[PDB]
Amino acid sequence: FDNSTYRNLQHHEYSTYTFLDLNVELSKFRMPQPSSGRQSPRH
Amino acid sequence: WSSTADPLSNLVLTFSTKEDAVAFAEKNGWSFDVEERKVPKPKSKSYGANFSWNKRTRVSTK
Repeated sequence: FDNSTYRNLQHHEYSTYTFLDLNVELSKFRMPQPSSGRQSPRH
Repeated sequence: WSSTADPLSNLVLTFSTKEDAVAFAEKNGWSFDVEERKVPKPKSKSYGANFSWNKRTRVSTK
């Protein structure tokens, strides 16, 4: 154990698409979305 | 300029009720046409309806 170093260095390796790649990866973990019964409020 | 020959072109009378105007016209010998008062009907306003979950009343902009 030690309080010497810094444990948040990983965000040094983040690119322009990292957030959306993570969203794509999590896409398969979700549950089916609820539906309002329309395709759009203008349908 | 704009010229007229009738002396009643500017005559407008104010009355509290329709019956008063009808009585005045009748006693003065004028034949008249009466139009019923038009009143806007009460309306149902809902600010929340601007953000409906499944209705068409949800607004796309504010």
